Order: sequence, then structure tokens, then C-alpha cells
Amino acid sequence: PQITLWKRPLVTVKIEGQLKEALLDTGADDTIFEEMNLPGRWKPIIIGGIGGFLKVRQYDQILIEICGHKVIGTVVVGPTPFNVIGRNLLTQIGCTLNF
Amino acid sequence: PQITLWKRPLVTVKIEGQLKEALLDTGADDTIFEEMNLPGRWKPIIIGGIGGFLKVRQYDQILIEICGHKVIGTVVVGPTPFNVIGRNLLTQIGCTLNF
Ligand SMILES: CC(C)CN(C[C@@H](O)[C@H](Cc1ccccc1)NC(=O)O[C@H]1CO[C@H]2OCC[C@H]21)S(=O)(=O)c1ccc(N)cc1
Repeated sequence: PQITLWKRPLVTVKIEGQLKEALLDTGADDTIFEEMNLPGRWKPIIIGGIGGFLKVRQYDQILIEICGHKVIGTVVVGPTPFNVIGRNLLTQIGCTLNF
Repeated sequence: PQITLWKRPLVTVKIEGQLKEALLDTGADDTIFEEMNLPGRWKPIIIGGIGGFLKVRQYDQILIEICGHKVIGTVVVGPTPFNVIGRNLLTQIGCTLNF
């Protein structure tokens, strides 16, 4: 699919059997989701953004099904205004910017 | 130009006669740059990102030359770890996401 940017590039994803909308964020190095349970041992980490830094939990090799594709990679969990699909998963689907 | 996401999608831009690198950010609704002066009257505003909110100065109708293209739109000035090209200017260059 080709996605314009006139509106927020939100996509429906399936992660750990839960349905969520996430933002295709080329400005996000990593993927972060709002609170939820995930499989595996997680290490507490901290991420930094525009308005400050955020303490969160890091999970490795998490399966997300995004708009019909599948990817496995690091997913961070913590308070975010949006679920964000960072570049760690965008590359796996071969996502690119064009103009 | 086609841009993959294995590396940060930074581009060289020319704004107010100054050369800067900025992040092509599909997750950013608006464009924000680190401190600098700009033409016109600015209204103080506050933006909200991951980890908190940030007070900034809003400027309207600002010309940025991005990788050979020209755009005019709202640019916000404030303390950000990166200069970010939000969707308010990405649409003007016809930027899209593809996969
Ligand atoms: C939090 C999102 C819903 C929106 N953000 C855009 C996003 O691309 C930022 C843009 C960004 C880029 C670098 C630094 C701060 C913010 N990237 C980001 O938060 O990524 C974080 C998760 O992965 C890591 O990658 C770096 C930061 C971490 S935002 O920076 O806060 C933002 C919000 C509104 C406007 N008008 C402009 C920018």
C-alpha cells in the first residue's frame, strides 16, 4: 500500500492476540506500545523524546501482524500518546519514504 | 528519491539561509527545529511528545528548502534533540510511505 501523510498514518496491527492501531513513525528508532502484557523476560529501560524521558519495559522478539504482514522484533511498553511502530519493525516490512 | 529506514531518514535542508539536517518524521504532525530566529510574529505554544510537553514558539509561512524542493508552512522553534519535518511539510513535497 501507498500511504499519504494528509492524515496520521495509523494502521491496524495484531500483537499478542490484541487488536491495536499504531503510528507508522519514521522518526521513531524503536517500537513502543501502551500498557499491555507480553511474553518473555523484560528489562526496564528509559526512552527520551520531545518533552522528556520515559521509563519503560523492553521486550525482545515480539510478533506483530501489521496490515497483513508479520514481523518480530523489540517492542517497548509504557505510557505513550500513541502506539508507535519504530524503524526496528518498518525495515522488516520493507517500508520506505518516497517523493 | 526513495529512502529506506535502516538508518535515520535525515535530510539536509536550508531554512532562513541556514543549513540544517532534519528528520523526516511521519509521526510528527508539525515541524520543529532547535533554537533559531525566523521572520514574522510568533505565538508561544506547547507541544506534546513521548515523555512530556514542551513550550515553544510558533512561526507561520516559513520557507524551507528540503533536498531540492521548496515548501512554506508552520515551523515551531524550541529545544528538541532533532530538527523534525512533520506532516505539515511532508504533504507539500508529496511524501508517502510505501511497502
Ligand atoms: C511521540 C509521537 C506520537 C510523535 N512524535 C514524533 C516521533 O517521530 C518522535 C520524533 C523524535 C525523534 C527524536 C527525538 C525525539 C523525538 N520520535 C520518537 O519519539 O521516537 C522515540 C521511540 O523510538 C526512539 O527513537 C528516538 C526517540 C525515541 S513527537 O516528537 O513527540 C512530535 C509530536 C508533535 C509534533 N507536532 C512534532 C513532533
